[PDB]
Amino acid sequence: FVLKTPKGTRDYSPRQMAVREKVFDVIIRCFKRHGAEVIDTPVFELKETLMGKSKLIYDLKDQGGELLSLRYDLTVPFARYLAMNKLTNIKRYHIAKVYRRDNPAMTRGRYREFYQCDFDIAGNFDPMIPDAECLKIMCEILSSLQIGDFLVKVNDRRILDGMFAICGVSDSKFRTICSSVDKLDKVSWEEVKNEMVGEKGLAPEVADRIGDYVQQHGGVSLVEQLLQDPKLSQNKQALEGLGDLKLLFEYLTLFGIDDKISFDLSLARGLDYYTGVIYEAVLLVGSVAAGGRYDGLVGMFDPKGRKVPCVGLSIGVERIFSIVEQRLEALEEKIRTTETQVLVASAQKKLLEERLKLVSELWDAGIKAELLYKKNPKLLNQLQYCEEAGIPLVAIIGEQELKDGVIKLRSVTSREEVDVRREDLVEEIKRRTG
Amino acid sequence: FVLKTPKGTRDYSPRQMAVREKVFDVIIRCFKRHGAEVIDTPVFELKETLMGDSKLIYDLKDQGGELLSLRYDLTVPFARYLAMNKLTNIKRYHIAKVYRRDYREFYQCDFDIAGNFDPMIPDAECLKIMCEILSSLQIGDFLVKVNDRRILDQALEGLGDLKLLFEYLTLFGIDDKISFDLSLARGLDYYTGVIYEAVLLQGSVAAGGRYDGLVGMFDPKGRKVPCVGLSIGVERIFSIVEQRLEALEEKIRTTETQVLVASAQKKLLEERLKLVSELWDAGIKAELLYKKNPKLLNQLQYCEEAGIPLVAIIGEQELKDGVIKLRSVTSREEVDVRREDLVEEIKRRT
Repeated sequence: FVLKTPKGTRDYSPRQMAVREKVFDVIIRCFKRHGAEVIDTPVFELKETLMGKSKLIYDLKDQGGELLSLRYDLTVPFARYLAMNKLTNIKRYHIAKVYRRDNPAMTRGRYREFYQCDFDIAGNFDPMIPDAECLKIMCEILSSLQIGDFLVKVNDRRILDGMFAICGVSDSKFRTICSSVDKLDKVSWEEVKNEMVGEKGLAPEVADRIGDYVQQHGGVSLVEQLLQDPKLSQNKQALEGLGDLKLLFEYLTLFGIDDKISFDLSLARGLDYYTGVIYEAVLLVGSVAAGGRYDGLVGMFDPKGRKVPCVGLSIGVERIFSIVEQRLEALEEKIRTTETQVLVASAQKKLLEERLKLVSELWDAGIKAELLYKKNPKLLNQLQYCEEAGIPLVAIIGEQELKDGVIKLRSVTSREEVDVRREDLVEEIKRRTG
Repeated sequence: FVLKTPKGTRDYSPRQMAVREKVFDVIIRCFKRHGAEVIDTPVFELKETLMGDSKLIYDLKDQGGELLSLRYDLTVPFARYLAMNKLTNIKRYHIAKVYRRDYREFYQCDFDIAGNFDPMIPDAECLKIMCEILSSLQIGDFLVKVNDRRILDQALEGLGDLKLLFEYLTLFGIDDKISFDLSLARGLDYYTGVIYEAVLLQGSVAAGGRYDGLVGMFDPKGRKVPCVGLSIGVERIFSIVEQRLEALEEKIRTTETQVLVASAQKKLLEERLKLVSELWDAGIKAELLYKKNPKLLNQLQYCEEAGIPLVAIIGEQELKDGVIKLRSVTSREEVDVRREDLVEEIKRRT
């Protein structure tokens, strides 16, 4: 029996937490800015509230009561939440850990306990207004994370269904083809079309009309050409998604995100799920944030079986975590794990108690202070501490520096001292720091 | 139906989160003031990790794999963490849910100093932090009863350890708001030194103590690590804070929206969408109703039942004069400002 965290899990270190924290803040400063409420749900649900999912699910023992299972997702509790409270409309974010008993990467990428960060807008509203706001939030959050330049790929579920019908894919073969054509952003058409014909058995004449569509991508100028596409122009499903997309584009221009988006017919994911728009944000590579509209899901716990038209986004905080901490190992830099702002020190040999008086004073003034938990600390060791923890200042008490009612404030980085009076010390610290 | 949150566990409504935020904010802002690091552990540990009243533990099935169990504690994982990274010195706070089977799923809020230091300076720190928080929470008044294990047993050093703790308490200004009690003994079998417990003056509000025996556990060399900590019963505190919030007539807001963008006339959705983004690009918590042609009364009612202090109205005659009408939901008085000053005008009133 080794001391270890269970297969697929991980402790968050003080360094990692410090990085994880600055990411969440930016993400939450944005959600709050859009007037979103927040809910929280328990870690486990009734074992069978989660039926109708892949059964890569942590199930608890019996141990007495009923059968239970750790949440593999945030949205099933969400749909349980809206039903247990009889809500037809809400705007929430929810940040918590989900549990999928899958095989942990060693390269890496995948964990069994990982953060999920979702934002949602449930309810019946005018067409694409809540759909357009979700894009604005991503681009706000991503741009504010300072992690490089990004693009948002956009597509509609109906344009997919219509395109595959008018091109001629069988419904039973419909969805391994989506799973295939979705690989276009990591691979090439040649290989897609090739993997394809070997595994599907589509007519090569079905594979290559798909290619004339899915290989295309661009802006609104594309959604207008696709309307002019004669065979698409008489597919009812394709015409809706195209309509809903032209409108969606018009709103983004008003948001000033018009160019940070690309309509990409190759995008085809989460089809158990999305019924309208589908979103995915990529860096400039890798999938960093997703989302879209899913109207037939949240209401699937309602008595009379009422739809709850819902749109929303998820953010790959786990991926963004890794990027930030390497962009802080890029400068090979100490991430500050504390917010300590002053260290009460002394060079003399019996002043321990006089320090304690000063720290509580600093504390009760709302200043983040600290002292070494020893009776006669040497000033050299005291300073290394600050240098290590990135503490900006040191407050040195001396006997003949106590006598005149003052305190020595030595800046750790500039090594410069200046005598400050007890009355002005806290003011000085609150100015030499934010 | 019979849609049910698992027995012993409840959800968190937007209003409940509001209290939770304000409470945790006070807690956290104090923990950082004392320069603490923060760690996190998995929600479960190995079954054997969580061994020595103790079959109160949530366990998982057989997976085909290991035998896991949910954390009944925040301190046993602290122990495992220290033995694993091999640390003899750390100061950390941890806010996380625990999973006792008996609520069943509830929050815990530990702050622990670990290491070899001169007498009862860290032990005094914890008490100062406890008083710092209970005061700032503003939940009435409180007292802290203090004790020592070794006294309850040799019963001469706890007398002297406590003798040495009180002057530090005096230097901090905490001497008064604590008390000595010999009956306070629980909990008492992982503890080795001081044992305290917070009590509100009108419960289990806050407790903890010193325990040098609970990190030498997993350490295979058996080298014990001294550790003093505390835990704040943040669940009871959650209820009291709102109970008092409700007793103050005041609305507990669930959002932080400061301005709603409205219009009384028709065909002005586009012009509204443009404006809110400007408010958003400036970091103002603004909002907009997802209607093509909403009515100005419905939006004003949305505001007063949310706590939004302001409304930004757009009309074609305001639209054209470079002017934007700003009405205050409460006083219902009106100003119109040029588009430029608006982003700053709003920040002024909030």
